[PDB]
Amino acid sequence: NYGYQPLFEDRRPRNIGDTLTIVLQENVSASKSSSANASRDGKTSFGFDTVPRYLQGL
Amino acid sequence: FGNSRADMEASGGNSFNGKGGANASNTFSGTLTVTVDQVLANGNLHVVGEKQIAINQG
Repeated sequence: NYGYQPLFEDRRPRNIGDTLTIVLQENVSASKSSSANASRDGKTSFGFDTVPRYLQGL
Repeated sequence: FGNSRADMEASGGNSFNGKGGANASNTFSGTLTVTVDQVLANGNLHVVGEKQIAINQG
């Protein structure tokens, strides 16, 4: 005797020793990315090509 | 600032790239007739079977 068995219920595992089908379908995907930047450019100039007389000493 | 007392220039770099992976697969296709050698307490059947084929040189 295997005990009471439901008639219309779907066949499910209920006790120790019962079998069950596992459909292994795994799809995992993780990603991450980052960046940082900094820039600085500086140019400066001053030139006196021709200096008038009253400015010579300066 | 004379005599290049404050003139300076530096550079630096650091790089790293690691990666890895693995994969496995297996396929099997055929048909084999086995025999029941045990009936369990819930009615499930233990089955064992063997097919031996010799073709020419093995």
